[PDB]
Amino acid sequence: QEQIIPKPAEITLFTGSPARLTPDSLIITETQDKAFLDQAGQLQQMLSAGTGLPLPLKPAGQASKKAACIVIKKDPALAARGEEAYSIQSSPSGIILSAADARGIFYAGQSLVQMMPSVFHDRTGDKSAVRWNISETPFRITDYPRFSWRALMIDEARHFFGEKTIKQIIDQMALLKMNILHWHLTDDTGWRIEIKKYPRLTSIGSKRRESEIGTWNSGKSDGTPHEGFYTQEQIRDIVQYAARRNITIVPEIEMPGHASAAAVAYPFLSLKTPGEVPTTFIVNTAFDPTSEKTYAFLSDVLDEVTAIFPGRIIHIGGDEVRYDKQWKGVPEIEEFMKKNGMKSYADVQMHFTNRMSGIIAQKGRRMMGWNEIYGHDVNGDGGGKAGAKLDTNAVIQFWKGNTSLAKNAIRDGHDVINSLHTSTYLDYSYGSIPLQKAYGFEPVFPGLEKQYHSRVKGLGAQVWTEWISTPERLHYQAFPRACAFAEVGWTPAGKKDFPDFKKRLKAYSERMDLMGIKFARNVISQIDKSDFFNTPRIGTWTPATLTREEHSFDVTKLVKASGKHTVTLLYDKGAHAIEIESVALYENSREVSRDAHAGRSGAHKENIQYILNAPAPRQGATYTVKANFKGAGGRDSHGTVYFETP
Ligand SMILES: C[As](C)(=O)[O-]
Repeated sequence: QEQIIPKPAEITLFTGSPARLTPDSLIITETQDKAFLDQAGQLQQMLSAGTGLPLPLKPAGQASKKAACIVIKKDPALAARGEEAYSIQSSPSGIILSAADARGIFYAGQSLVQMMPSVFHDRTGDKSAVRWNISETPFRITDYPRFSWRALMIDEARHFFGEKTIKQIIDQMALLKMNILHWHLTDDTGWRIEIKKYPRLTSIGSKRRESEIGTWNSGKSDGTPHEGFYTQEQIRDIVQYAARRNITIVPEIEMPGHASAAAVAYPFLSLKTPGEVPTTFIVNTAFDPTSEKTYAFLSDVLDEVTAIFPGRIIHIGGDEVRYDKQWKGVPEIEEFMKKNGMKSYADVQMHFTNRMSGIIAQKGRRMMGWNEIYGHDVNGDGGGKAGAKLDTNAVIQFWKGNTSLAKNAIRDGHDVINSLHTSTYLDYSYGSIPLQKAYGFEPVFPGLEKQYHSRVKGLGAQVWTEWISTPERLHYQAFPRACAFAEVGWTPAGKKDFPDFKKRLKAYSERMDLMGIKFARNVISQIDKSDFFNTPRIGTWTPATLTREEHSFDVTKLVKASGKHTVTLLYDKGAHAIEIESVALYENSREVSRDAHAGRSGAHKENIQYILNAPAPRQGATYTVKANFKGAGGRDSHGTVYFETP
């Protein structure tokens, strides 16, 4: 009966009273595995800070009959479900958290939090009277992620936010069980990682004079300098902070496009280096792919990135190389292509990509990039198609194009993360990508044969920050759609349930409030038409039926037990809404229940749901829903009447 996001894989509920943590509760580890013992450490720290309860770490053994304890077990039975899987068994006897790997224990604790009162997150107030119940009944949860790659990307190149903000984001990701922080740290307007060998990357590339505002080509600027970067010490700190919360950081060093800041720092890197770090978001500089100094410089940068980022994957971008504006007609390019037998500029980038792929593999890492690296024309910049094949080991993040191109790459052996930008770009508005569209996202590309599904490792949702300058606006854009993507990445496809997710989002938004996340507040539509796809329809209204105020719909077959039934009068189309006065339930020819409140069902839906109390059914009787409504200012109105049971 709890509201964890993401919805877990398997839950079984039992009757009775729930487990409750009290001042007498203990945290007991029935294993001496150091990784499990560590998770007990921060679980204790985290739980006690939130609840105010002592929760002492006590030796494997005697718990008190006075209070349920938390018992941590290492159980290999969930090994086949992967290193993030866990189990929870909760009753007044005890709260058992089990996992094959220590990482599952951390996720078990995040689930535990979401089954307790949201006041847990409150930084103030007296909590000594809170009842720290674990949900409302005993239960057993077995949980594991559907996808191994559940990523959130934060663009700090366009606007820098810094350590405090990124850790607040990491906190949200952890609570939602998202496990990849994709860190977009370089681009045309900013370079945010200090490189010791090349100090100008930050001394120059991390500064710009002003920022375009509003939108692309707005003609508006803020006239305010913007600067900032991370030191290697700060990165090491954030890496550890995120890793303790089950998150691997994937750094992105943009190349060969999106490279203005790097070029202004060291102008030999580009054949068309700008005069200063761009102040608008429409300048896209490309590295020089024909020069040896380019690859040597980039390899040096990746050495220092390798040293401070432990993750196996290094993202090198590759998107949106403006071939026609950067390389076409340049003598270095044209001679290099003739010298190498290349017929198109996509051959140039493919040569760059495959050389960067080997440089990355020699450092013990694996490259990832946006799907332009696959070598097909994605943006229509005169690039053509690449004749040589992309390195099979390269990971592709698919953001743009017909998904048959993604499936081609998969069938060529590539692992693929689905980031189709018409669903996953959180910088877009809520009209462009509604909450419902984020939740409806399916990372497995349609029409991909089952034998290839294991190549789809997961998804990533992107917070690009051209138009985001404060943490509060970052939250407005990222949340709550990031909550939907967390569920897409974790919950089994067959357990997804958008109306249930919307209800759960209400409690989760209390946590976001107490945690300081300024999420968008009027974006959850209380009623979406798709919510009723599997709900009995008992009638319609048309212009013809709007000649009368009273309307009767048979529900005799649907009244099978006592209890509440919700009637929804849901506008479909037409110039006019209906105005609803009351809805009633009749047994035979006599009223047995009425909900009289004013409703209006049109483009806007105001109180269109009516609750009827059915008696235990009388055998042999009929039941009829009678609804009083009329056209609002006219009779051009079409709608559907739905009848829901408990
Ligand atoms: C053009 As973009 C994906 O860097 O906002």
